[PDB]
Amino acid sequence: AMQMAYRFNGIGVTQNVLYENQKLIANQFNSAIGKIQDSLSSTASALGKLQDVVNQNAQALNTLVKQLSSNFGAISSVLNDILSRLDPPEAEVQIDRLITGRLQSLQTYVTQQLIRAAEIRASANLAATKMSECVLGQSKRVDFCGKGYHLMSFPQSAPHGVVFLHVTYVPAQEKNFTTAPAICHDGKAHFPREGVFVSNGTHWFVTQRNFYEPQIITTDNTFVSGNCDVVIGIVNNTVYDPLQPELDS
Amino acid sequence: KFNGLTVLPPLLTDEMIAQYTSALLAGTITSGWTFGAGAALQIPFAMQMAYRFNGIGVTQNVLYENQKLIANQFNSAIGKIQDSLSSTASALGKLQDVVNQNAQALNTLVKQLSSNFGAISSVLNDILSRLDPPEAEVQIDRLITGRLQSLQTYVTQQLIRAAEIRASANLAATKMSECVLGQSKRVDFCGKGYH
Amino acid sequence: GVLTESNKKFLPFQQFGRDIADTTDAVRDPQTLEILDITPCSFGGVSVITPGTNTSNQVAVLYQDVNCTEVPVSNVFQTRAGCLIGAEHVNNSYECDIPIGAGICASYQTSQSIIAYTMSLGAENSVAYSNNSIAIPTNFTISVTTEILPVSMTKTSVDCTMYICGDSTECSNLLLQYGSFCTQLNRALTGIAVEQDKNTQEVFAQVKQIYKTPPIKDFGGFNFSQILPDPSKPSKRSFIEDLLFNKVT
Amino acid sequence: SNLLLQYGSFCTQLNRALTGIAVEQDKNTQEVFAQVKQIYKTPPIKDFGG
Repeated sequence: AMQMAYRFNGIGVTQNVLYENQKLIANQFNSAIGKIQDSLSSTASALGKLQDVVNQNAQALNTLVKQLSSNFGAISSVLNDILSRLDPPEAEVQIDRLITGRLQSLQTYVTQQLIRAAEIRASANLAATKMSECVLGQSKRVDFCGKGYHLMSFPQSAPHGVVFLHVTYVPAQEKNFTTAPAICHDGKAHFPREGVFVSNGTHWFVTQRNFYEPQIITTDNTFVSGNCDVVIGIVNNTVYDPLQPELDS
Repeated sequence: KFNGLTVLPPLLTDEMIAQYTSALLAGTITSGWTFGAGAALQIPFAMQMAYRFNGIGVTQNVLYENQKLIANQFNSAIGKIQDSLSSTASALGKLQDVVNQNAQALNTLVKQLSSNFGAISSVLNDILSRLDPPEAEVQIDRLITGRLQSLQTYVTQQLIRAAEIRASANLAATKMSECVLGQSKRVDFCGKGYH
Repeated sequence: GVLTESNKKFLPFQQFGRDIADTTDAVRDPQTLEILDITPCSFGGVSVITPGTNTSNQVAVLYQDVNCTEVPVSNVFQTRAGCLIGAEHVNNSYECDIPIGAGICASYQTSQSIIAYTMSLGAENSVAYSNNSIAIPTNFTISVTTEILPVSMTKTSVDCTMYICGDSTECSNLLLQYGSFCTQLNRALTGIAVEQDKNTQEVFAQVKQIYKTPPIKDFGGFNFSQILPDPSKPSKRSFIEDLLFNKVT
Repeated sequence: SNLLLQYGSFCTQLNRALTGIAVEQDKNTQEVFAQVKQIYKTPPIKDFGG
């Protein structure tokens, strides 16, 4: 639970969100795992990339082997026949044609395999990056490790290639509000130490930027800068002082 | 051009591409990066800009206390860009090079059709209308071997160039998803300076 | 071609015409002098759209780069990519199922027939921007995506001589002439091979030890049983790895 | 056509490679631009802070 609280705090959601919604997030994560299991067990077309790799290689091999049965201009494609039908003074010519052909076929096959291998290596370096940056850490390269703000990851092998389960994070239910970039409390503005200003119509609140949680405005989450004539859209308010209840008693 | 060298049209027509880039614009402008994770949440622009400042360790009071100045700076920058594009035709070097490489390859390919490769001609119909089959077989065989080899070379060149372009396109997708839809911190990924 | 009359000013000593790449592009009639164009009449590969045969048997032939007049033959429908026989046009706009080109995507919808139509991009939505309107989420949600990256492939390797010249003296000899055409091939292929195992090493061996999780799985409530290996398994793959190893054939 | 019927799949594998190239092109553009699920549109009043 503490690792998860840290991984929240890494995307600007103060962990109290987590430790106060532990069971709810537990059930969300479990249900997500379940839907993944069902999706994998139902749709055979989830593994398109790996299936395509395997099929490409099998196709290449099959055309390569099929080439052996082609004349390329010879009087036959069964080497032994030419070797058992013609005296060397002509078998030389025929087998020469066949060798040139089959050799060219081999050569093209090798070139194709080279290029495809370079492609796979590019994907493999990408995989290594994803592993070292999301499995072993936590990313901020938005949309590198799954749509949404990112939390963790879990490798799971698969035949000739890896598979991740990017545990991302996505906000859902929204609320219109009335924001304002500053607050002029004594002529001197007051910007927020973190997160937007908001109000619901009559009382002004400061809050985070990814999980609406209101906080009355004390002088510790707001920092002053100059005076309130240069800001545009600054709106009046009161900005309470926390030290008064201590001094008055 | 007309020897069977068809050219299929792109799937997304240019107007669709335009609507897409407009979508990205309007999202980036009204909503910020939120439209990359979840559902786009509106937020006034100056506040989005103050957040993008605070992203590079410049407390936002800088922004809200220099709004007009920064506004005029951004406008002037846009103007200089417009002029630079409209004046120097050599700004589009990479794209023009892609197009030219493709057209050059194609022209080499089509020109090959006129080479003897050792045959007694290159006009296939002549040897087809001059030689009896017992020797037209030999001539046409040489011509076929030649042209086929040329075509294979063309395909290989296309393949490697396509791998190149795909590398660039993955770089592009990355740059899009990390700088448009967000704000990068990989120094000197998105232009000299803090981004 | 289609011998159409030309307006190319053949200077009276000129006989044929040509183009950028040595293509006859105007001629002179030898009986009665006059100059006329040449253009070879259209071709272009037929393409056969189809929904899955496991659903229907109605096809939609699409002729490529042809005007809908030379197509010999219903419900012909001319588009930007060619003449499309077999689909009734549609005013609606849905996503793409079987792409065609220049914004034409086909489908099998509703007593049913293939329809072609101009594709959509998503429900147009407007953000109610306003210089004092902010919209902050109240409730999050966790997701789990799935990313499938290839890593390695079939580490093949080919014996040049047995392929090209399987078990014959004369063929081994006539291959002794082409020099190093064998050895360089196997060199390239073993390069591919060894770098395959380098790929796997990089992707997976990011960790220097072998860790093992304790028996008590008190993970704050979360449930990893589907991804953590099971002892009772024959080979200690987890559950989801197990689903995966079966999808691929 | 006959004398090319002798060189095996030297015809099919080419068009296969080129078709791979093409479909890959369309996937390229898909990845680059289709990063957004909806289609947004900006309001009529452009009061963008200046």
